[PDB]
Amino acid sequence: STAGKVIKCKAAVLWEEKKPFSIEEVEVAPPKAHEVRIKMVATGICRSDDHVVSGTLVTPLPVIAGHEAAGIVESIGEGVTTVRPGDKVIPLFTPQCGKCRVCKHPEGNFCLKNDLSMPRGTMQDGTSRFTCRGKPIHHFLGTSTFSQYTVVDEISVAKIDAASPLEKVCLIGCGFSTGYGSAVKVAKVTQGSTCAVFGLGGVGLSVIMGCKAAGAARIIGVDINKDKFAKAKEVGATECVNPQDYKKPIQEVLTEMSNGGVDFSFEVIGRLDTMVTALSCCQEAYGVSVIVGVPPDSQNLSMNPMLLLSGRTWKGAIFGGFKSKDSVPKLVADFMAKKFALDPLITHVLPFEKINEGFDLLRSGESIRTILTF
Amino acid sequence: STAGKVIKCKAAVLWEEKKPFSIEEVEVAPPKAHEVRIKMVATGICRSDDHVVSGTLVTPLPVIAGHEAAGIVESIGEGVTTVRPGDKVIPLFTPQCGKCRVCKHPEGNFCLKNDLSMPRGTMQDGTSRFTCRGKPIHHFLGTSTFSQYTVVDEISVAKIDAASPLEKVCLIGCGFSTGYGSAVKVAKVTQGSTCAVFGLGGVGLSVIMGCKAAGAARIIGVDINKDKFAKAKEVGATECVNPQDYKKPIQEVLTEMSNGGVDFSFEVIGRLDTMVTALSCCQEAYGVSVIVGVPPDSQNLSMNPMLLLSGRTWKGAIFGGFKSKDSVPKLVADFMAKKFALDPLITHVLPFEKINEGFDLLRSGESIRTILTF
Ligand SMILES: Nc1ncnc2c1ncn2[C@@H]1O[C@H](COP(=O)(O)OP(=O)(O)OC[C@H]2O[C@@H](O)[C@H](O)[C@@H]2O)[C@@H](O)[C@H]1O
Ligand SMILES: Nc1ncnc2c1ncn2[C@@H]1O[C@H](COP(=O)(O)OP(=O)(O)OC[C@H]2O[C@@H](O)[C@H](O)[C@@H]2O)[C@@H](O)[C@H]1O
Ligand SMILES: [Zn+2]
Ligand SMILES: [Zn+2]
Ligand SMILES: [Zn+2]
Ligand SMILES: [Zn+2]
Repeated sequence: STAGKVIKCKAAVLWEEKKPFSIEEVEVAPPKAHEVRIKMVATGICRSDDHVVSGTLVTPLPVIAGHEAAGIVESIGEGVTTVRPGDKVIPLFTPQCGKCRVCKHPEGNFCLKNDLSMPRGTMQDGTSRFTCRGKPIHHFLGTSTFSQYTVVDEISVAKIDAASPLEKVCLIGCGFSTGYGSAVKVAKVTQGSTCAVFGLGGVGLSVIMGCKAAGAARIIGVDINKDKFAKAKEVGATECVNPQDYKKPIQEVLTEMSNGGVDFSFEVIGRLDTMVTALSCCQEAYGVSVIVGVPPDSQNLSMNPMLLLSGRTWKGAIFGGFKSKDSVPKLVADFMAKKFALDPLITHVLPFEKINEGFDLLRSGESIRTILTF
Repeated sequence: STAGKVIKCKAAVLWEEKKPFSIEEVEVAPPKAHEVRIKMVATGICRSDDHVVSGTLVTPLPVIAGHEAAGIVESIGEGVTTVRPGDKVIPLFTPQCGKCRVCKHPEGNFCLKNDLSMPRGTMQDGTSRFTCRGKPIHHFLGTSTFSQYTVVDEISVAKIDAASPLEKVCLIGCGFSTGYGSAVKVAKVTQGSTCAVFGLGGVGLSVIMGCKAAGAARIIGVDINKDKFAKAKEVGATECVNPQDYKKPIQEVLTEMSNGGVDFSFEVIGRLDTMVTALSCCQEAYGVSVIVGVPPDSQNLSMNPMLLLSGRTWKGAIFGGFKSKDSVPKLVADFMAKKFALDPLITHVLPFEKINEGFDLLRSGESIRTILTF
């Protein structure tokens, strides 16, 4: 029907920092070589999208944001082989080009073609496929999922099982994989181990599920909001601790409770102080602490390097350490085989045109995850 | 001859902080159960011994310091099985009790019976075996090797090959193993990789040798003293860089030279700023930076956690990550089989009674390592 033609559809456009998203009629050019055009079925609202709004995550404006989605391939440009029209897909904010020294490395996943480091707001060829009233609109992280239709480079899209439910599995595009991979791929949580998870929003819940899939014996959820504990326990936390209940510092409580420190700690709040507390509460000799997110305007933290010298390991990663194009389809296969449950993460579902309401829910802390549906 | 009796010999005693060592006549009690008395053959002067002098490394005084040595077993207390009189040995400042949760762990080596964390200056049973004119003298790290004879717990001593030359292999007790293990056990340097080593004193040379044994392709030595480069190249550095030669920051030079950052960086200066530079110069996606020493009075460092979020790993360790009682005898076997060379590390050899001269050489930077011989 619409292959090789411009498509007019609606998108949420951010014209300037600190303003609401405007629903606009936009033109979406046909995909050029190695590009795929996708019809969006559902998209998650993530913190990172809010950082674009606030000017924290610097990216050229005006922009169509959104990076956590699923959809259906509408058409493919010249020389696309990995996907076909009608295939279900997940766009990847971390590409997997397969060629660079990161993609060749057994451990790396932060592909050198990413648009995160020095953002240009373009496709890989350096132009945009979006216009609004003749004016070009930037892409975001080579995904731009706040549009009924989007164009993405083939290196940034993963084919998933034909029978997948898209309203759930869009979370595999960011929040779930980030948390789950942090435990299963970055930390390599072992059977029988003790884990502590600082922050019980969506990504901390996903870390907990990863710790549980890896066979942790004890998983201690830490959060200053007691309302988060009920869901943390439902997905696998064996205990929950609220640092405001104590007279002593939380790392001293966690070191007492785990008889000398936890095997794996995970920082998923994004706060400087809690990064350092998380490192300290892991066992001095062989503890691993993983930093799951960092706000993109963070200052320096302050840390005594003696924490590392006994044998601790501090690490970070993007997208849970997963090589994106390889892993996403296998995570979706595991969901289809019922190995984990995404529904506890989904607290609100809104139609796309209520995007600004979605962001309010995110800003206020009522939501674990809001999904927008098209 | 002297088994089961007190032995009168000479030791170097530190009576107060910031004063020279006094050579004193001391009494060395016979070993009680699971203790070994050793006749010292040679002992290294290490930085850590100077930190005791300066009051940086807090330990009870008066004390017999020294922890890097080799010697010959003079007698064994009740229930010692791992060693016999006449066996060549290396005392271990990191014990290996075999029982605790660290010794049971495949990765840990900082045994919970160490005397480094909360120092008591005693044997494991809580008393001393040294007196000077009726006054008790503390032990240091359960070793105290600045004495013609010392008593150490069996968990702190390793039996080595009978044919070993003790004047060389005493370095296996601290400096060499720390550097070499940092590359071979903590970083797990891989074949073909690029490594950067900040600091080309004794331990940095040992890191270089570890990188070379592991098959690194390029090993970049970094040091502000150009006189260190000649030996760094002799043991395996492929290139040497002096940061004072440049107008730009060293991590930017190292990132240019290695086409996007090194695989493994090692900080072996002990300085805060250079810890952070070392982390930054490793590849963002899969780089590993290892902190080899920390001065025991270090302040906090200041660091942007964004360095970790792309995929870098920061780690530290004591004694090169090696389980001490298992590893020392195999390192000595490798020396005996000619797999590495300790002689480039040994720049000065002094008789024990010139200990204060040894420390001057260490304080001035003339020495790579001074060995004291008895
Ligand atoms: N000092 C604190 N100690 C413990 N918990 C805290 C503290 N301050 C805030 N929190 C809790 O941290 C949690 C933050 O959760 P969300 O804001 O829902 O965030 P989520 O989508 O999970 O991710 C937050 C962001 O931080 C990054 O580490 C992570 O990758 C993500 O980008 C909340 O449950 C909040 O109560
Ligand atoms: N800013 C700098 N940049 C690079 N090199 C430096 C700098 N400042 C000092 N150095 C160099 O660092 C080296 C320190 O070497 P030594 O003092 O001989 O120390 P060594 O016995 O090898 O160990 C020093 C201590 O630091 C710890 O990391 C290590 O484990 C040991 O405890 C010297 O070669 C010195 O020139
Ligand atoms: Zn790549
Ligand atoms: Zn996200
Ligand atoms: Zn032990
Ligand atoms: Zn030492």
